[PDB]
Amino acid sequence: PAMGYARRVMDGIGEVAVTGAGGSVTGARLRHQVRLLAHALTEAGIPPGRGVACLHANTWRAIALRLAVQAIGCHYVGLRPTAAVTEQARAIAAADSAALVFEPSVEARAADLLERVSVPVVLSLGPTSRGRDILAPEGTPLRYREHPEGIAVVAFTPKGVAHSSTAMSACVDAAVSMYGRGPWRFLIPIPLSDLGGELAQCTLATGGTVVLLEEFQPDAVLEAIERERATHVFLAPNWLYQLAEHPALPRSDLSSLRRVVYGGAPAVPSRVAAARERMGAVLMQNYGTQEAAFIAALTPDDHARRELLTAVGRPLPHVEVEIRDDSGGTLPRGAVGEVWVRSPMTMSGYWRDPERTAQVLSGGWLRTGDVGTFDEDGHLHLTDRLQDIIIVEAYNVYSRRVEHVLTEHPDVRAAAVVGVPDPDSGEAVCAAVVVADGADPDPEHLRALVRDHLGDLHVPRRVEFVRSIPVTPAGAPDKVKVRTWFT
Ligand SMILES: Nc1ncnc2c1ncn2[C@@H]1O[C@H](COP(=O)(O)O)[C@@H](O)[C@H]1O
Ligand SMILES: CC(=O)c1nc(C(=O)O)cc2c1[nH]c1ccccc12
Repeated sequence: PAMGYARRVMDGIGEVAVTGAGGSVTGARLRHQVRLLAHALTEAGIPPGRGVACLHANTWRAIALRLAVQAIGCHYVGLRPTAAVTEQARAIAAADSAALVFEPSVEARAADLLERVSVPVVLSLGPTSRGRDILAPEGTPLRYREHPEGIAVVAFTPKGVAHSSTAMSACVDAAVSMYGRGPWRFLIPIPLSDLGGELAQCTLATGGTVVLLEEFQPDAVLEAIERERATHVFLAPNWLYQLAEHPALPRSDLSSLRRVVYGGAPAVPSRVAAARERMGAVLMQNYGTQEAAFIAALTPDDHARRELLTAVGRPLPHVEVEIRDDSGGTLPRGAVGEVWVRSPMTMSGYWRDPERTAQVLSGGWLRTGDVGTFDEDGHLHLTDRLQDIIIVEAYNVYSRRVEHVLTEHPDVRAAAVVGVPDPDSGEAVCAAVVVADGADPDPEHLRALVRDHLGDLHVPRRVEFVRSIPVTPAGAPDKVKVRTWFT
């Protein structure tokens, strides 16, 4: 039964559920808020099959809102803060949203959205101009309903990834396997609209406490870990580096930390290495996709082998991984090919688009869109996203391999390598490179470094020094923006 997930989370909630800016929130108080928000969403006439789009910041009420939406047998649709109004609006429509719930603090964006798409019901967590306040019940208990098709979440890329309640329950099990037994004091500075939100549920479910920050500032995270004696934190890779390289870090007390988790985007091995030294044996990397959820983790002990700094780790329990050719046949250990995944955590499919779902799923296996290989010890190494491979006359140049080499140089902090088409080379390799502090390395040294380590075909023809590598909304390297610089 689909309602089993929301109950699992609800059943877990301990003494203190959330801490943040304004102090603490007891389990009691959080439970209450779920019941309340649940009743209110039910009353507003939102039916089970349909989606509840949610626009909010990282607030404790937003944790309750998700859980309520899911308990009343609807699918949660977290509108990403960094997404454009046009992308967000497409999401509300395509997810079959019966409602837009929003926080007063983002009424501007709510208004903007409503001028672009129409939604039966419009509610808000507090008094607002453009919507009906929901925070306005007896000894009323939480009254669950079942989603017709068992969907807990729909989350967008522009496809809507539909995740089952079963899958989200499996993620709790995964979380425990990666992060330890509870309770956790888990610091979440990433948006609750996506993975942050699932981490919060995993945290509650295991009887721990969520610690919220609105955005990421290195000092803030450092104070928070010490003040709240946090055990866990999830950072984007860039944030890891900022935190590890911060001057206060050795002055600070982070003895509470059992896990500093990072992932979501490819990591810079040398910068990771540095973090593993500066922070303790607490570093853990996580690899997932929107479609696959969790796939693999690299443990703190894995981080103490330099060989493994180019890896994502061993697959998690119940996660089967296969490396495959263009044909579709299984390759041996050490071979490079497409990463395919079978697991309990994989998507059900792309919402109301089986055309696209079918080019991605095949026999229970999910094509992640990544390319990689396994080592002697069974750690997966990603050589590239499929889009990002550079082909030259029947040879694959994996852009991430070139970046690793470039970035090993002491004067290079970051690198994005792309192809542009060339009649005489097939594609010509190009590198945007971010230089250290106030260094001035020699393009030719970098070219040479690449040539010594990989070979002639890998050596970037052009090398542009840039102040930073542009990111996507999601915070991944925008290698399409970079491709354009060199055309
Ligand atoms: N730990 C990691 N190392 C390398 N790439 C990663 C990691 N975690 C996530 N990713 C990338 O994020 C991609 C998908 O992100 P998304 O488009 O948001 O699903 C994956 O296909 C990976 O290439
Ligand atoms: C494990 C991880 O870092 C991760 N990454 C992504 C990504 O999009 O890059 C997505 C997910 C990740 N973990 C998840 C768990 C449940 C659902 C989705 C995800």
